[PDB]
Amino acid sequence: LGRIWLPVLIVVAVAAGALIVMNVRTVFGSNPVVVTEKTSDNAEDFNPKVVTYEIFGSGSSAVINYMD
Amino acid sequence: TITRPDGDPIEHSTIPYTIGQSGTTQIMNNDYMQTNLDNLLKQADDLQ
Repeated sequence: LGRIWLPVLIVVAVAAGALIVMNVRTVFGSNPVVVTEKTSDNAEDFNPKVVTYEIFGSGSSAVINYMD
Repeated sequence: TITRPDGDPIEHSTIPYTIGQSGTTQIMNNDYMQTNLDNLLKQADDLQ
């Protein structure tokens, strides 16, 4: 391999250098924005508790104030 | 846990919530106080 050893080793070295270049070149940057995760709850109406107000008396009418 | 049953804090459980709801009862009584003030005016007329 007197006339084969040189070009093969040259190609091997060039491939190694290209691989190193490709790997490290992309590491820079790659983190421009930060996006926080979202964890919401299911907004549904199943078995809602029911509150009832009742006003009654011997009078005809009344004035009523209440808290919703 | 028991204080966060669904993973979020229980509603109406902060101290500022208690503070911010302190004046609703006075607002509820407003009509009955206004009626008393009108009665005071009419009583002054009756005195006249």
